Amino acid sequence: AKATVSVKVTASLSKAWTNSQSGTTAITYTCDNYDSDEEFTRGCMWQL
Amino acid sequence: PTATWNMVGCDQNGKVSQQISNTISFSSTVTAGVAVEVSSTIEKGVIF
Repeated sequence: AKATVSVKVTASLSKAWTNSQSGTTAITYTCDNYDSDEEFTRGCMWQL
Repeated sequence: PTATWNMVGCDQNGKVSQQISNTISFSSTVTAGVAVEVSSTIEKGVIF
């Protein structure tokens, strides 16, 4: 019968460099009037 | 008329506006680590 005991010591050092770029577009729509040309004070917004 | 235009949004009933954004970023990480492993094994082991 054989028997062993192991002791290991590790030490690490890394360095990461990240660079990134993004672009975003944002369109905003508001409900201001009905087709009749009166001011919008309630109702629904629709998308084609 | 020479130029050609792309449509970005239509609103039949009010305002349209846009915002265009660009981001550039640089990042870096430094990691330092240390590990201790203490293993052992029992193996028995005669005829066959």
